[PDB]
Amino acid sequence: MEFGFFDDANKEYVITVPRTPYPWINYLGTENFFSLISNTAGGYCFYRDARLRRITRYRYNNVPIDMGGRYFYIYDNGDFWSPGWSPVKRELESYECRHGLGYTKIAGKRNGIKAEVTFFVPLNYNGEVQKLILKNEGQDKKKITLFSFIEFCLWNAYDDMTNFQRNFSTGEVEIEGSVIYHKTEYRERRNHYAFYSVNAKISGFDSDRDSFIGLYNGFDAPQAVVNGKSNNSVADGWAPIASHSIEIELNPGEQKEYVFIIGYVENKDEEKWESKGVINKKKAYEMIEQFNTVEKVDKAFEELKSYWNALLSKYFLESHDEKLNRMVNIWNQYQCMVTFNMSRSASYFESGIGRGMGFRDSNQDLLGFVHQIPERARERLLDLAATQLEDGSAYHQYQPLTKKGNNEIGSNFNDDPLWLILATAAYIKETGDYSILKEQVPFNNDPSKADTMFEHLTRSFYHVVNNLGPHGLPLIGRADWNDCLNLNCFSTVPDESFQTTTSKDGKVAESVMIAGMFVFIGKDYVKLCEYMGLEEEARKAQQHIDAMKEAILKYGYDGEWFLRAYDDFGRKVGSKENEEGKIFIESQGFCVMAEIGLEDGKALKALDSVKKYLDTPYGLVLQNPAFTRYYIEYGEISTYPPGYKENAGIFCHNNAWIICAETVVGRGDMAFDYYRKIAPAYIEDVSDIHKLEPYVYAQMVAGKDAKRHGEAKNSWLTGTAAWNFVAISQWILGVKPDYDGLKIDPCIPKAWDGYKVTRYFRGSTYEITVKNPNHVSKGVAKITVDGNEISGNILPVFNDGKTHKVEVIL
Amino acid sequence: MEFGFFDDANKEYVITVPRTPYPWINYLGTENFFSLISNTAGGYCFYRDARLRRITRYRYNNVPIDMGGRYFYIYDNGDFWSPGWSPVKRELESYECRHGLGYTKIAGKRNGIKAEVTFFVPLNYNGEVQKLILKNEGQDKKKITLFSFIEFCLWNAYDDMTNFQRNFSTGEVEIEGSVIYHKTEYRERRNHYAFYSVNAKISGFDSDRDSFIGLYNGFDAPQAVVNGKSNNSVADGWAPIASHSIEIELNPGEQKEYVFIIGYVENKDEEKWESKGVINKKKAYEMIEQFNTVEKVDKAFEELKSYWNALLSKYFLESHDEKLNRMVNIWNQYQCMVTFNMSRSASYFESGIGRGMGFRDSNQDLLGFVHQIPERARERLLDLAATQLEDGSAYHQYQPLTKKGNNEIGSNFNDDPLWLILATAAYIKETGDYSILKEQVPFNNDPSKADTMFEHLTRSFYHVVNNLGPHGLPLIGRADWNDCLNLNCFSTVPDESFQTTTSKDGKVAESVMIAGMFVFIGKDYVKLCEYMGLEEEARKAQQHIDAMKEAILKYGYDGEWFLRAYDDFGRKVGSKENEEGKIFIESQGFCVMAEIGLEDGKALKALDSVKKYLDTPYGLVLQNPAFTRYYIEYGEISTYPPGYKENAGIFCHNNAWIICAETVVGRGDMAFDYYRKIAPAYIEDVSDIHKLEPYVYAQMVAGKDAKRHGEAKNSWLTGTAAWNFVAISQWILGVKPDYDGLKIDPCIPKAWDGYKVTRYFRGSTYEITVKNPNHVSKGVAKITVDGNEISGNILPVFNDGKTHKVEVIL
Repeated sequence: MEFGFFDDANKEYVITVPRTPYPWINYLGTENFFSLISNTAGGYCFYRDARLRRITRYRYNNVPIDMGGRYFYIYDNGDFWSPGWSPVKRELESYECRHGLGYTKIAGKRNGIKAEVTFFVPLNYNGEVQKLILKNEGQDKKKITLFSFIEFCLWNAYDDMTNFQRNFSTGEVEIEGSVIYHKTEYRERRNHYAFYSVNAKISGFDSDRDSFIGLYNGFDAPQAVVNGKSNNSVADGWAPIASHSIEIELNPGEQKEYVFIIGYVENKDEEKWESKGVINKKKAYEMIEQFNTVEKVDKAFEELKSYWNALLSKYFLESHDEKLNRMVNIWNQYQCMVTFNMSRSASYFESGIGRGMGFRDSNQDLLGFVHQIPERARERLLDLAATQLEDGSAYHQYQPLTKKGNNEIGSNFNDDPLWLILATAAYIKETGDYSILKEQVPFNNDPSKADTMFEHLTRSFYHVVNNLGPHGLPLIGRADWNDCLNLNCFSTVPDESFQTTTSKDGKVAESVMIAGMFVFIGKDYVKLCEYMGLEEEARKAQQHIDAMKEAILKYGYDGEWFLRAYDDFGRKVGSKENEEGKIFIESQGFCVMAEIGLEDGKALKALDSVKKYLDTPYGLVLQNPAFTRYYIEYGEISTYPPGYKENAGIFCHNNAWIICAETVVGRGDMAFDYYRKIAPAYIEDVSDIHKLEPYVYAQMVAGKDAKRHGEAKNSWLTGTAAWNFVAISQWILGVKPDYDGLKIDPCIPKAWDGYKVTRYFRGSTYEITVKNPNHVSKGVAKITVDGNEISGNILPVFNDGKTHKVEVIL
Repeated sequence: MEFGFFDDANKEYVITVPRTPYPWINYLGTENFFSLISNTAGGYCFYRDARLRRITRYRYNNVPIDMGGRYFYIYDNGDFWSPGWSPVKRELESYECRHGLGYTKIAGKRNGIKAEVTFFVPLNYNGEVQKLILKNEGQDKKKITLFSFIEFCLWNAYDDMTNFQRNFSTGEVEIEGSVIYHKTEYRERRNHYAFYSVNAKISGFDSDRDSFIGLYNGFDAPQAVVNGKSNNSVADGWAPIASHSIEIELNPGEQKEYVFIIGYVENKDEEKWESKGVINKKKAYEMIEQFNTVEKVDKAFEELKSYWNALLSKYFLESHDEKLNRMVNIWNQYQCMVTFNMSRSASYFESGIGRGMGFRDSNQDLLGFVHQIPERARERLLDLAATQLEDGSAYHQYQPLTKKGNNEIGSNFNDDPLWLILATAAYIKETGDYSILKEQVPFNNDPSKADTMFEHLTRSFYHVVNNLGPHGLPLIGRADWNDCLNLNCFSTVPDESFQTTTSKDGKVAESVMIAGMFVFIGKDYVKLCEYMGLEEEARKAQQHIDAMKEAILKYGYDGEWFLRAYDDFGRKVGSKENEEGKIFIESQGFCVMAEIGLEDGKALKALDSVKKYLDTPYGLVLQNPAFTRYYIEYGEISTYPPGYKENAGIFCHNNAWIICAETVVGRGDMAFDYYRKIAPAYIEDVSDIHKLEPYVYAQMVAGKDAKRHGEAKNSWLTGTAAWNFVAISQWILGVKPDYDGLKIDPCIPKAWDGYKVTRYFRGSTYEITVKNPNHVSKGVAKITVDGNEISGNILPVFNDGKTHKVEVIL
C-alpha cells in the first residue's frame, strides 16, 4: 500500500494523505543555512550548527509526533484549520504535499478556501522563505484571518532544553512593524539574532508563547486563534515565539499572496547596537527587502532549480526500467549531495547534539559525490589528511566545522587510515590530476611537521604492515568499519562507551575485513608508487600485499566463506564452528572485491553462502544466526535485540559490497536482484511496511529475525547512498572511472536488451550505448568510439567539451 | 486572587481549580526512590539519580505544559475524562487536589462517577503507590472502563532524549499477568528494571506508544481510550509504555478499589534471568504483594504520616498570627527536609541533568535541617571535608552520590572554605558534640594524607590570610557566594562558562563579602581554638581577625554602606561613585552580622540605605541601580535583563541576612516586615502574581526593574528555606543555639503581646514563653527556668528527656 506517487517530470514525490506512516522530511539549504521540514510543515532551522546555532525549537520523540514547525492557521467565522492538516487536524476537502529538490510544497483546502505554501532556502541566503497563496473558490463574500506561528530556540540546543534555571529569564524579543526579532543574550557575548517577517501590514502579533497559545492549550487550538484575535504580547523570558495575524477579505474567484521569511543575521561586535538597548537591524532590512515580492521569490525558486539540475547532469541513464531510471538520475544522487552538506548532524533520528561525523564516513561518502563536486572533494581530502597523526593514525571523529579531529574520542580505529587512500584514488581516477600527492599536508594539524600527501598515504599503508597480528593479518584496534565489533573492550557496566573503552592490550585480536581492505586498497597504492617513480617502494609494497594475500588464504578462509576476524583469545570469528554469527557479510564483500579466490572457486563459494544464509526479501542481514545473548568478547554488536542494527539487521551500506562482489564473479542477475531489494523506488509499493521515506535510503532495515521485518530506521543520513550508487553506476552499469581513462565493463542481467548511459568525465561527455544481442551478463566483445574501433576497454580521454558516441557490444 | 486554601489541620494545601498559574508540584520519597508530581498528576520518578536512573519519561517546557505523568482515563458510553482534568481536559462537576507531606491526593467527578487517587512513595520502598477510588454517585446502572497509562524512560535521561539513532531499536517490554516490565538494555549490562502493576485482573493492556495513543494523537484522546478497549500490543523498540484496561460495573452507591505500583528492582548479575531471555521477577513479585490490599496501603500511609510529624516536632510555635504559625511549624521545615533529600537534582526548573550541588549549598543548607536530623548532618559534614584539598581549598561542586568533588569544575572559589567552619559550628552549637574535631579526615579523598577535622578548619581559616589583597581583604578568586560575580573571567565567547573561565591572574581582586564572612565565621574559630587548649593559636587567630576588621573599616566602608568588592583594576565595587550597582545586599548582611560599625552608627547607616534603595513590596533587590548593559569586568551578573536573577532580582536567600542584621541593631519591626514580604503564607493572596507554589520558597522573585515584578522562578529547591528559617526561628524569635547551651535573645515587633515556642535541644524540651508587658523590640530583663531565676541569657543544658517551662520577660 502506497501513500503517494513519483512525479519524475517535476522530480518530486507527491504525498496525497497527511496521515503518513511516519513524518517524511525534506532538506532545504546548501551552504550555511539548513532547515528540516516534513509533509505537515514540521521541523526546525539552524545556521551551520544544529548544536550551537539552532534557531527554531523542535521536540524529538513528541506526543503527538512532529509537533512544532512553521504553522499557519486560517480562521473563518469561528472555524480554524491549517493547510498542512497539522496541528489543527481538521478534515480537509483536499490536501497535497510535494517534496522536491531543495523545496517543499503543501496545499490544503477546507470550506471553499485553499492555501498553498512553498518552503525553500534560497542560494547564498541566510533564511528560509515561505510563499503562501490564499484563494477563495466558493461563491460568496468571505472574511478570514490568517495566523502564522514559529517557536524560537535560545541558540544552544543543549542549553535551551536542559538549563531552565537560567534561560527562563533570558528570553528577549523586539517587535517593529511586521517583524519579530529574537535577541536572547544579545546584551551579552552573542552578536547574532533571528527574525520572522511578512511583506504586509499585520493586524496583530504575539511574542509570548503563553499569550498566543495558553498554558493548558496545545498547538492544535491556540487561544488566540480560537478567539480570532491576537493578544499583542511582548515576551519577557519564558518561551519567545513569533506570530503574525492578518485580516483578509476574499471575494469569489479572488486570491491573495504573502511572503514569510525566517532570517539569521550576524553583526560585528563594534556595530551590534543602533541605539542603547536597540538591536542593529540594518542587514535584517536588506534580507527582508530582497524577497518582498513574489516575482523575487519566483526568480530565486528557478535559480535553485537550475542548481540541482546541474548537480545531477554528470550521470544520465536511459533504460527500460522506470524505477531504475528515477533512482540513478534523481534520488540516489540527491541524497548523496545532501549527505555532504548535512554530514551526520541533523535528521529526524539525529537530534543535532553530536559534535561531528566519522573519519571514514567523510572518506566513504566522497566516492558518491566525487563526480558531482570534484573541486570541493579535493578540499575535503586535504582537510582529512591534515587531521592524520604522524604515525599513520587518524582521529575517529572528524569535525567539518572546526576542520579538525576529536581528541576526546581519540584514535586506534585501524581501518580508518586505509579509507584515505581509497578516497584519494577515487578522486584521482575521477579527475585525473595527480597534483594532490605533492601538496604539503600537516600532521596532527601542525604546519611545522608537514610533508607530502603521498607520504600521508605511505604512513597509512605502513600503519597496517607495522601492526600485523599473529597470523600476519592487520591488528584490529578499538574496532573496524563495523563500529560495534570491539574485540578488546570487555565492558561490564552501563554508561560506558564501547568504542572508546579498551581493557585489553590489543596486540592479539586481528581483522580479516581490513585484510581484504588492505589488498583491495593497497593494489591502488602500488599504482601511485609507480606514478612517483619510486620503483623500489612499489616493489616492496606489492611484496607486503602478496604476503597478506597468502595470509588471507591461509588464515582467512573457513572452507565455504571468509573469516570475519580474530578476537583477543585467538579464536576464529565468523566461522562455522561458532554457534551464532557463523557467517558475516563484510569479509565476503571485500575479499571477493580483492579477487582472492577467483581461480580456486573460493569467491564463488562465499557468494553462494551469502545467498543461502544472509538473504531476505528486504535485503541481506549482517550475519547469521543472530546473537540471542550478550557476548562480552565482541562488544556492542550483541547488545541489540536480534534483527536490529548490527544484530543481524539489514545494513544497506554493506549490501553494496555484495553487489560489487557479484560483478567480479560475473553474475549480473544476482547483482541487480540484490540492488532492487533495497532501492527506494522498488519498495515504494510497500511503504506501509518500510514506514520511512520511499525516495531516499535508510541506514538500517529490520532483518528476518525481527517482528518488524522490512521496517527501516535512521533514514536520510548515511553512507548507503554513496556506495549503492557506486555499485549500480560503476560495477553493474560498467562505467568505471580509472587511471588513463573511462573503463567499460558492465555486468547486467542477461534478459536486458541494452541501455544508454551519458557520462561526464574529465571535461568530456561520453554517450555510451550498451547493446546485448546475445543475452550475456559479462564480457565485452567490441567497443566503438566515434565510429572507430578501439583496443581494450579503456576509453580515451579527450577533455574537449563535446559529446562522443560510445558503442559497446557484449 | 487565590486558587486554594491552607488546611493546617491536615498540613495540606488544597487546590480547588485545576488551572493554577503554573503546575504546582510536590515531592515523594525519602531515601532512594524519588518522584515529582503536580496537581494534574504530571511529573516523573527516578532512583537516586535523575540523570542516570530515570524511570518515567517527562518533557520539560512542553506544549501543552506538564504533559506526561500517571494518567488515568474513565470511559463511559463513548465519553472519557481524567480525574486530574488532564490530559483529557473535559469539564468536571467537582475537582480537588491536596498536596501533603510526602503525598498527593486528586479527586474528580463527571457524569455521576467520582475518581480519587492517592500518590505516595512508602518508606523503605523502591516504588510509588497509586491507590485509586471509583464511586458511582448517580441513580442508575452503569458500565465503565478504566485506563491507566505511564510512559517509560530508557534509564539514561541524556541518552533517552538525544541518541535516537541507537535507542529506537533497544526498547524492550515484558507483559505477564497484570504487570508490564520495562527491560531496555537489560540483556547487555544493566541489572535493573522497572514494572507497572495493578492488583486486579485486567481486560486489556498496551506496551507500544503508537498502538495505545496513535502517531497523530496526543495524550488527551488516545485512540484506544477513544475506541473503548485496549489493543494488547507488545512494544518492540520505539517508545515503550505501560497501560492497563479494566471493565467495571458500578451499581448506584457502589464503589471499587484499585492499587497501582511503579516499582524499581535491582538484581545481582548471577541471578539476572529466570530462564533464557526471561527476566528474573522474584523481587518484583514481592514488591507487588506487599501492597496488594488497600489496608496495606492504608498502614503505609500512616507510617509515612508519623515520619513527617516527628521531623517537624523539634520546633513548635504558638503565636497570634495564623500565617506565621503555619510557615514555622509546617512548611518552612518541610522544604528544608526535602531540599536535603533532593539536593539540587530534580524540579520543574532543574531538568535533572546536572551532576551535583554546590559545596557551599550543602554547608549552607545544613543550618536549616541540623535540628531535624543531627546524626545525618554530621555524616554530611565529614564527607564535605573529605573532598577538601590540602592547601585549604574545596571543589566548587559536591556530588552526594559519589561523595566526592568535581575535578572538571575545579576550585578557587575562596568563599567556599569558610562555609565549612560555619556549618561545623552550627552542628556543634546544636548538638554540643565536640568529638567531630578529633576524627581523622582525608585530604582530597586520600586516606594517606589525613589529619583531624579541626586541622581542616585551620587550613580553611588560613586559606583566607594566606590569600589577601592589596587592602588586606580576602582574595575573591573565581567568585564568592554570588556565583555570577566573576572579577577574573573577562569572557567574550558565548559558549564558555563565566564560572570556570579565568583570564586574569587573580592576585588583585578582593571581596568585602568574604571579609564580613571572615570576621563573623572566624569568631567561631577562636572559640574552637580555645576548646582544644591552643591558646597561642587562638591569640594569633584573633589578631588576624582584628586586622581584617580594621581593614573593613579602613577600606570596606563607603560612607553610608559597605563596599561589595574590588575588581581586577583596583576599583571600588558597590559604591556611590559607580553609575550602577551603587549598593549591594551581601556586604550589609554579613558585616552588620559581624558586629562591625555598631558603636559608630555605621551599621545603622547601612541598614537605612538598604531600606531606602533596595526595598520593594515583594522583597529586597540584590543591588540598585540595575545594570542596563554588559560589564565584562563583573561577569555573569550583568548578562541578565534588569530585575531578573542577579541583575537586581529579589534573591530571598540574602534577604534573610538583612533580616538577621536588623536584629543586631535592635529593630524587630523592620526584621519581621522584611520576613513577611517573602514568606509563602503571606503572599498566598497574590498567587496570581507570585505564579508559583504558595506553600514553598522560590529562589528568585522578579524585582522592581522587571515587567513581571513579584513573579517567582526556580521554586522548591534552594537555600532560601534554610536561611529564612534561621532568621525567624533564631534571630527574630530569639531561640539561638550556643556552645554552652540555649541562648534567648528575641527581637520582635513592639506591638506583639507575646508568643510561645517549644524547642527540642540536646535531649530536652524547652517550653519557652516570651511575654512583652512593656512593648519593646529587644532586651531581656528576666528569665525564669522551672520557677527559679537564672543569670544571663543562656539556658542550662539538662539532657534528661523532660519539659522545662522557660518564662522570659522583656
